[PDB]
Amino acid sequence: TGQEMPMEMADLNAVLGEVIAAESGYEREIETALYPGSIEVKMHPLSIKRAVANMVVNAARYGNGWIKVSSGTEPNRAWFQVEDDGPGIAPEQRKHLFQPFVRGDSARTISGTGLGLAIVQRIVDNHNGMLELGTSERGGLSIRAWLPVPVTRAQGTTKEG
Ligand SMILES: Nc1ncnc2c1ncn2[C@@H]1O[C@H](COP(=O)(O)OP(=O)(O)NP(=O)(O)O)[C@@H](O)[C@H]1O
Repeated sequence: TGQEMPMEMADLNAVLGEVIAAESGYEREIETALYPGSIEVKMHPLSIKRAVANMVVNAARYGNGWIKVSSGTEPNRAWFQVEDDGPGIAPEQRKHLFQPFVRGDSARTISGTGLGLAIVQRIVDNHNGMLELGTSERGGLSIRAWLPVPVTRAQGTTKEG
């Protein structure tokens, strides 16, 4: 009990630093490398917090060679990416990785009734930024999540001549 306003203005380096101190308790070889300055995106520190955790849970339990949590940003668009060692995505699964949008006139559902815990997807989906997956030779997988910032005022230096 105590108010509950979600999706608001939050720093991406501030939310990741919270999940870092939480996921860094015993061998969670998490290499932190956030934008050394100050990010700023209106997001939900909750959903995002869970989005970074469930991401390392796959490299910590099965994986155990190296985990990496980094965050960057740009003018009118900040984002954060992760990296972990392991086998990487499969050759066939790369095509069926919880991809949204379908194309067909029939689904042919045989079974699979229960709950729908698609965490992570609704996260970047509730922000409206981006979500992509990459892998270097199925050896160095890295996640690319984006979070667009609300209108701002950043021009930079520009001489007239
Ligand atoms: N670090 C990763 N991040 C995102 N996708 C990954 C990663 N490593 C592998 N993948 C691919 O996505 C799947 C792993 O994460 P995820 O998509 O959550 O699993 P899932 O098979 O869809 N559900 P489950 O594995 O039962 O928890 C694998 O089947 C790979 O094809």
